[PDB]
Amino acid sequence: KPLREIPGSYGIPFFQPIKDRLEYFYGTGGRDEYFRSRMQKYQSTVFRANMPPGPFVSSNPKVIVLLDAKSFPILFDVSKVEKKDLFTGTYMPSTKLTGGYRVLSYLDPSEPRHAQLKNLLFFMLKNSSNRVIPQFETTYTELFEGLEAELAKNGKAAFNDVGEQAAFRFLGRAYFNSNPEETKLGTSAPTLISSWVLFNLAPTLDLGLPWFLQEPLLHTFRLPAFLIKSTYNKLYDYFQSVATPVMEQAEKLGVPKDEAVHNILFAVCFNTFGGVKILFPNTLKWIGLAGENLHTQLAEEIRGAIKSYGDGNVTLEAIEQMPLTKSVVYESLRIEPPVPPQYGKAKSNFTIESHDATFEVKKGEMLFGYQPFATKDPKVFDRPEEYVPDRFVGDGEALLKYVWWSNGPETESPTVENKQCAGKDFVVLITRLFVIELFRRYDSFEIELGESPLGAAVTLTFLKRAS
Ligand code: HEM
Repeated sequence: KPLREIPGSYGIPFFQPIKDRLEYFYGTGGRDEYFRSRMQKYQSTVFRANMPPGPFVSSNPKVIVLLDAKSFPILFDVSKVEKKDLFTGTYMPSTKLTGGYRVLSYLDPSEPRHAQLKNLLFFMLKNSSNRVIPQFETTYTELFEGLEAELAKNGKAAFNDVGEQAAFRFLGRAYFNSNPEETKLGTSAPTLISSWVLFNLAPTLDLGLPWFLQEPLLHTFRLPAFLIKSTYNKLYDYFQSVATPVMEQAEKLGVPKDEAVHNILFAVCFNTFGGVKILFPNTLKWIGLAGENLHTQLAEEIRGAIKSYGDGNVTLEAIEQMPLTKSVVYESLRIEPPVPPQYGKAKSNFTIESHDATFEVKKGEMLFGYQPFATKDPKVFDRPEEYVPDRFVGDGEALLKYVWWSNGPETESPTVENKQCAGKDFVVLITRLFVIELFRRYDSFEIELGESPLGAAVTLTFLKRAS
């Protein structure tokens, strides 16, 4: 792995980053092709490039792109990369969109608030551990029934929307033992959230609209924050009134209730809901396309495990007896990371290596990793583009080191020192719970795919119940 200069060019200072983003958003093949073509052009998995949003929302679009399993890990090393205000890349949404505060996700570990706020969330998680499984069953059973009816009535049932409502209803129940639907919020939370998220991420979001529409009004200037305050406040009122026990733990940690509510709202709506809104449909899709053989093997493992080690109910002890289910969730997180982009700013001069070279990174340079390419490295995973259910079973566990959906090796856990997802254990558990409730109720099912900015819109067409 001989030392080499990083290939790639940032081009003319204002012209290039705009041209590059047009390619990124409208070029044939999408952002995937954007990265694959440069890879081919430079015969390298590491190269220089501009990234959106460009020219007005961002004052520095320059980055070093990482696409292989060997160089990517640098993004985890907080001793070498700073993780300040780069949660969303080369720009940061306005803090007016977050109560005037810089919430946890944007804080570098060297910031006192990072440890405080993260500990606050660890509290919120731990403090709900006994509601997770019970509330999940209740919430998702509701969802499934609803889907069965809709299906029985129209032959087809869209999953996304109603799944989002379930996700949010589930979170209020688990996190705060509250049903958001039994409040002013009704079933509109998924809509209020998406709306608020649009304002934050518009600069880098592809809504599938014509460039002559997206460029002038989504990709050049930040959207006026005052327009979304009405919406934001509705969410704020909910959390402020139902997160009392967490808000108090905050003050004990040294954080005012105000700043607590804003951070809580963010973690639940942005971090959690945002990730689940994507993770679940994707998991449902991969499973659905796996075939009947897998459906039977899963239904079989899960039911037997529940009955033999759960005594009729779902319990941690039982989940531990479902090796295929565990692998199935891990494969879904590997093949299609819910949140693909991770950034890191070099705190000093150091070197990194890809599979065939070494590169010098100079202090201040922005490192960027497109996870989907990194976790599909053929030199790590055989048949990387295929969904292999038992990939992580038995000896497969030796690879968990490479599943990076949480912005860290799956084998590691979030700490106040690192920037790994604070709810890592929670999402893996609730995802396993999703698969579980799915195969207790059904033996098999079929789906059809649509198109959207979430990747794939899933629609259920058949539901063979257990009975
Ligand atoms: C499947 C759903 C989820 C996915 C895919 C996901 C993904 C991620 C990723 C990729 C990061 C790293 C961002 C970066 O610095 O570049 C992150 C950070 C974080 N996530 Fe999640 N997350 C999920 C659910 C949750 C949940 C449910 C919580 C709630 C407690 C949570 C809390 C956090 C926090 C607090 C951070 C920042 C931690 C820090 O500042 O060190 N996440 N998440």
